[PDB]
Amino acid sequence: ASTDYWQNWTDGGGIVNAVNGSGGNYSVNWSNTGNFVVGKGWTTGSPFRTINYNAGVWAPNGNGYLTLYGATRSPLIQYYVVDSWGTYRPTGTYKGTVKSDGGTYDIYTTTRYNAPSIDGDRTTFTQYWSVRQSKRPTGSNATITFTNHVNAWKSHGMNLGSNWAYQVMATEGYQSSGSSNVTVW
Repeated sequence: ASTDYWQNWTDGGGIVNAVNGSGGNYSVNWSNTGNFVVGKGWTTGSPFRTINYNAGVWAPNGNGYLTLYGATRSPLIQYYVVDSWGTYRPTGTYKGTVKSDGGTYDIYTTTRYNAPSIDGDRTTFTQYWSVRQSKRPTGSNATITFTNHVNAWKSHGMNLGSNWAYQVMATEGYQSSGSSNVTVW
């Protein structure tokens, strides 16, 4: 019943100094990055899991997100529950709203795609988002009741796969600097 997964990915831009701390704790310090994601969680996500965290440091300097992040497979769908951010509040195609864990979240979709073929053929992967309307306070224990997002998403036609991949409480950055320290359970 413990976290069992560590994600530390960068596109190779700038500096991402991620520390896989003991137990559920991690930290990141980053400088002049491209895109990166770091986080702790579980190798297999669940729609029933309540993700707990306590972010002792949330200090983006530019564009960064403090977000639940996971995927389901076949085809790959990414999802996010964004509790706090830096300069940029992530948005996309607006679907509606959900209230969870003391916050109100806007629901969006976005898309990405795999490298196009020689002929310009593309395969997409979609992202489901809940994004808090205002930044959540950090430094005390927080819950993300993921089922509430799963259910609201379903009501907007945003269905996840039965095939669960990683599920993490993440620090993500894009073209930015910052630091974070987060404990997950």
